[PDB]
Amino acid sequence: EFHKQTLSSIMMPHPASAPFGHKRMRLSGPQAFDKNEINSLQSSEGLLEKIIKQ
Amino acid sequence: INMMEYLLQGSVLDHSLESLIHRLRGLCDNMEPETFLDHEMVFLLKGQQASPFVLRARRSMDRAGAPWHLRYLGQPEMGDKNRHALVRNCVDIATSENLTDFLMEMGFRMDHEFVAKGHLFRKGIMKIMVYKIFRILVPGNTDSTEALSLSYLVELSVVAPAGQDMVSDDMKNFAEQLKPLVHLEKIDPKR
Amino acid sequence: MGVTCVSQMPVAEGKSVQQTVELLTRKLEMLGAEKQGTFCVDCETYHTKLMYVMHNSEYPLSCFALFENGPCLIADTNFDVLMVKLKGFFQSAKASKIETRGTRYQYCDFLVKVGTVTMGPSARGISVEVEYGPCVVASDCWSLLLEFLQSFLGSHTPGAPAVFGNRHDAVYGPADTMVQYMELFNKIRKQQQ
Repeated sequence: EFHKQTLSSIMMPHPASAPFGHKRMRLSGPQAFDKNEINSLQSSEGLLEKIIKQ
Repeated sequence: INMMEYLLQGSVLDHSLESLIHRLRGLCDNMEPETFLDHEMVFLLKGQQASPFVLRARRSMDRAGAPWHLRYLGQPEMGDKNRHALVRNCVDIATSENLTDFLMEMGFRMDHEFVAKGHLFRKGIMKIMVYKIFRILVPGNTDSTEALSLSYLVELSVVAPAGQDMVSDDMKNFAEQLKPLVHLEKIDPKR
Repeated sequence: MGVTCVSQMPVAEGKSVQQTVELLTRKLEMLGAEKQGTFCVDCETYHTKLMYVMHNSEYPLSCFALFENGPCLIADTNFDVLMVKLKGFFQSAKASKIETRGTRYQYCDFLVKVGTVTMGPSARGISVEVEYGPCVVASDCWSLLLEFLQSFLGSHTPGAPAVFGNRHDAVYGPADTMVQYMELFNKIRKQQQ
């Protein structure tokens, strides 16, 4: 699944005016997300912390 | 800063297209055809500018969450920075359904239309799209349309920021893989 | 988003502008509310039609663009890029720095944005704003905000906001609170002083 964000199609959206990105950050432009919603969607977690949590 | 574009034009009949898409899945990553369909609407502002503030607004009825997107493109450029692609001035903002009623205030009106429906593929910065253009009769409705052409009008677009030149090498080298199939050109919007 | 009450209270014959602000903060510390940082709302007008092209530090991406009374565009950064290009349809109309600067406080999901009003460098007012987080629907929780107002303001307790007259049963929007802020700015800009 760490290969999937290098392989999936989430970062190829449909419109010609939207070349790449996420749908939530595209929503955040016109429909500004709350401060919780800005930092909830982003996630940069190392593998070893998940491993030791499991 | 203000961004700019790179446009390559052409027209390819649909019967010979089936081999071309075989190359599109043979060099790029694992993407599938999309067949997106948009509604297009031409508007213009009759301001004190000599050239009217003419722009084209798109809206995808098939996909929810994509709002009305206005595209205001500039005059053709004869610069020596890029001799093989269109250099344009563009500002691209997406706003909700409060666009169309707001555009009635400054007299944005009925110029023309063309309905776009087709495939789009990408590889890094190049975006090659192959789409059908549809013309309307009795432009009040959207169902009384027809094919504006039989040959598919194929386009290739590369977006760049202000500056960031020396790009004609990579596009030409990547097009050399497809030169016996397609002959891209930098045609003027006029004549 | 959440239901907001916005008002002014003056110096009120005690020392200076910030003395009553410090009295409110020490009252809140007697209650014991923690902080969440600071806040500031800045305004700027434009005209050919009065364009209120205005900002808030709570949502810096939210660039508000209003008429005098028409629709509001809570737009992104590229709208600000497009706004520069006209310059003849919509003149700059400078010297409109009417701002509200202060701090935010939290007490069990209750939020308070309290501070002073300035006309740029010179402070000539106190902005009082109370709000609650989970207030989704509007005009249904005004008893809670009224109780919260009478809890610690004492004197100068406000009521019946202008956007409460805009009665609807949908979700409360940040445009309502924002409207309240520009009505606040209209209330303060007349006296100057």
